[PDB]
Amino acid sequence: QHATVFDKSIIDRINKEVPAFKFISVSVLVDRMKINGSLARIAIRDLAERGVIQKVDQHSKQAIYTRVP
Amino acid sequence: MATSSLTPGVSLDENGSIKLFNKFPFEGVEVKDISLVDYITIGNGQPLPHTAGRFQTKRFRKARCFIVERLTNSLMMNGRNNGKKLLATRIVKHAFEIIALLTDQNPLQVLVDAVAACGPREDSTRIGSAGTVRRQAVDVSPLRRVNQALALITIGAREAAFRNVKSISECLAEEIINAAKGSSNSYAIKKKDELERVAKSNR
Amino acid sequence: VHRIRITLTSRNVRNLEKVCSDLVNRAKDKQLRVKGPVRLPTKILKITTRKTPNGEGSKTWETYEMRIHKRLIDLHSPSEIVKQITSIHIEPGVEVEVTIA
Amino acid sequence: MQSVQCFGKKGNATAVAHCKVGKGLIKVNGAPLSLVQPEILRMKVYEPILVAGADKFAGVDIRVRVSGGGHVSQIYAIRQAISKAIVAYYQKFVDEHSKAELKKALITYDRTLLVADPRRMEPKKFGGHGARARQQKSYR
Amino acid sequence: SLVVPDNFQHILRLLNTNVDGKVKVMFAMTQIKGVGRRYANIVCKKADIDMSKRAGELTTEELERIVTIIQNPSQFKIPSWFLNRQKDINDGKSFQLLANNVDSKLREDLERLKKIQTHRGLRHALDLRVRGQHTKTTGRR
Amino acid sequence: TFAYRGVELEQLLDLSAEQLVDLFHARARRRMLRGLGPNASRFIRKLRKAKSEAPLNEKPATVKTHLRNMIILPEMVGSVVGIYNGKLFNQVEIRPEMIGHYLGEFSITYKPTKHGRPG
Amino acid sequence: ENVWFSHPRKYGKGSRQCAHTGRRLGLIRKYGLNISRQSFREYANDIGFVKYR
RNA sequence: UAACAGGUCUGUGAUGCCCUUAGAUGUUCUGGGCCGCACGCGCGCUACACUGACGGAGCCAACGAGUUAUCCUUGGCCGGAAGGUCUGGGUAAUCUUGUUAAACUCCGUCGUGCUGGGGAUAGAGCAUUGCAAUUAUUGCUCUUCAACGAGGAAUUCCUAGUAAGCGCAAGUCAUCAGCUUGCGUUGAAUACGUCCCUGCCCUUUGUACACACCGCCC
Ligand SMILES: [Zn+2]
Repeated sequence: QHATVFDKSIIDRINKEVPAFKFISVSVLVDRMKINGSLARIAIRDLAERGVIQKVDQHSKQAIYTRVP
Repeated sequence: MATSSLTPGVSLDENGSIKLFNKFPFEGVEVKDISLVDYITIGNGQPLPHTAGRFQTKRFRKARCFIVERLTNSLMMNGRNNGKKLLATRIVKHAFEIIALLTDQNPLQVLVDAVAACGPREDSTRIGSAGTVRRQAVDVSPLRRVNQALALITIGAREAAFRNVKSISECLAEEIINAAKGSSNSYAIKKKDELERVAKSNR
Repeated sequence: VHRIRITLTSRNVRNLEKVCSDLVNRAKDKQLRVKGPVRLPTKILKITTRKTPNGEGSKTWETYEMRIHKRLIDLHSPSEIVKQITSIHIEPGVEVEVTIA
Repeated sequence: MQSVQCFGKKGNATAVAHCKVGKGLIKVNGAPLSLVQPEILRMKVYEPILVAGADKFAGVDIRVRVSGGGHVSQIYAIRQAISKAIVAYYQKFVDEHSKAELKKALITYDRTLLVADPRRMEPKKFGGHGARARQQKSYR
Repeated sequence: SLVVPDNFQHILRLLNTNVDGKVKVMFAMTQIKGVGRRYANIVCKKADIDMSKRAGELTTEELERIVTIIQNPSQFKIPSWFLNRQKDINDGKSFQLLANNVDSKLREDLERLKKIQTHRGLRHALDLRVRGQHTKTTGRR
Repeated sequence: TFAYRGVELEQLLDLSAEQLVDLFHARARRRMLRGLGPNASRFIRKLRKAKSEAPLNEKPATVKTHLRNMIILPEMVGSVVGIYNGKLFNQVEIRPEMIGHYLGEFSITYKPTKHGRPG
Repeated sequence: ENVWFSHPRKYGKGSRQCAHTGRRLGLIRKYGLNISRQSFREYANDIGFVKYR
């Protein structure tokens, strides 16, 4: 099972854990943490306007993102 | 130079770079594992894996087919998807770019090394005709080696991604990278070892 | 002012061609804007039926074909020449019809 | 004047072109070559353009209409139509040796661009839905 | 995009049924008997509540207004052609089906069709299909 | 006082025809919308004879016919009719509770179920 | 002049048939043929249905 | 070429023979039916999920059919596209029709759990076709919305636009395709071998078989 309680920890964790890896998508974040799917793409969309992640090629199922360098 | 049409410079730069792959170089990749030359068209550069041509008219016409195209053809399994080449091409493209993102070397080189390492060397055919119905150790041809490697990789990817969150492209990429090197975590390599050990046992 | 359109529908290729040749030759004997033959797409009717009178036997289906060929001809002939050529163009197996207006 | 015409087919698909002298303006049914109905089937249309470059195409204006067939049939038809239109233009209006080198270069790197592709589906025979596939026999 | 430190109060009893706490509202409302998919979507849209938030962050006012709208659909400009029951046998009006009432409506319809002793009634008593289906090969075990 | 739509039985006995045809299932109301006793008007009149002849009993003197494909109606209800299920004129005892359904939906023509299982 | 003897019809069976047939099973009304399959097989060549293929 | 003791005397005013013919094994009108089930066997269909489902949007084919009283359909308008409205195109590669299909693709959700994959199954109203739809023609608005979580032993088809998957046209029709015949799209692996299992042809050989090994015989 995957937790979905917004206990103020997930948002801070993902914001400080994005630089750990380069490829960010629903398939890898499920392995990374117990994410139920909604926050999986909501967090990525909310971090898109920030300069942390750079887009490469977006698709309906998934979108490709890379780190700052 | 440009015309009224947009004509993006990516295509022009690709033509200047001796028509490399979609996002990977073509000049500088060759089969390094011995005993599998003259049967994989690594040098035949094609912008897309798909090629609607004749691949079964001759006895050995299959040897000149693109290795990526043959793998897309192997991925055509599961008659639910028998005939959906666009899905297979997208999955292969996503797997290849994920491999490039993971490791810097050419994903085609990863692919060639994976199929070469997976390809069985010693098999065991059945004598039949009742009696002791035993089996004898027999070697196999390079073309059948590629066929076994392609089938084992595809069936392993389907089994791994049959029921899981991970995508088919990701599972295929994981299988290819795990088969290109020796890590003992590849289902295709396990079947390779199993076929070898049973062949030596009945030899 | 008075354009005569005649039909050249039939199934026998030889006899429809002979009728068409006869009227074209007459249209060239007397100049009437020398409009030549016009060919229309073949209307072929395909029907598939069985061969066995009963239900016993293998699944065998027979397909029959029925095709007809149409041609149209436009002429500027007067009434007397039109009635004359129709009188001489009496042939078996050829159906003709003239539309005035 | 300097203009030719040609066509291209891949079975139940047709694409007839009309070459002309110009300074580009290359389009495929209103939309340019860049914008087509599919996205993963773009390099197939781009196959003969990159081999000879765009400098040779800077002196030609061609708009090709496509009608019939599936998506893969249409993209093969349009790329065949533009390729044959270009070689027809360069056969009739520049040196024969230049045409020989262009045709040979296209032949060496040819995804059946120039040569016709006689691919057809065999007629369905009675006894089963498919031409060769048949209903299973209960054998008992 | 939304406030993370929000309020959560697990599940609550509703119409003698349990609505899931940490579950998307579309999924949670299907747990209520008599609710489908388009019905759940339209009643929530007419209730005017944010779709992104799940059922675990709702408040008392929003919960009460949503259920009251469901209790009285036709009064809140909900079209009557969608309603499952129109021109009820007993009520004579397009009454809305619920969860607790359908827990006894099925047996009420069974007694309605059995007391008057139809051919459909004996089919229901004998546990056979009522429509003109076939059971020579199918309808077994 | 309640047969199909909560309207009282006495009211149905002389209600408006349009209202009666409008308070039914679409199938059961299109049935009377497009067909109102084809050649069965004589059957309706014959039942009126039975009602006049024997009003003392809940079921008047038995009257036979050979048609049931119409639903029951309040002005014809409350009688016993002989309907040929194939070898027997079944007594049907029409009741006003189920106004709006045919007679075959309530009677038996073929052997329904249970495999028979004789002894 | 006969009542309840021959019921008039306008649709369904009892409305169309052949001159010497009308079994209503294995009969085609295509192109207004209104003939049985066996009769069509017997006289296919005369009408013009020739097995070209 | 001959072989089946094969099917059709319920296609056939094609027919020999047996039987019946008035209380007709003759014609005909109504109701029940061929579809009625505690099961065994078939040919096809549905999903067993992210390769899917839902939702928007760009759009790419062929073969075929249709009114002389009475079929194929366009256009403005009303609607719960299920219908009906009026002028109307069509006796026809001139009108449906250019049968702008499906599959596919751009984007968002369902996140992996027999759940929004799958609609077995039960109920209430909305219309056309048909003396009229119970034993719900057919679809429609819905709700209840289950088994099944790639299926053992056996068995069937298949060598290139082949299987597989998808859709469309016609047949039967007053209405009803899950069937059949054709078309087109997407589109593979596997062999260019053998008589080893399973059969067919030829030659030699043996025979106590010849309705011919499902034989003869103690
Ligand atoms: Zn017949």
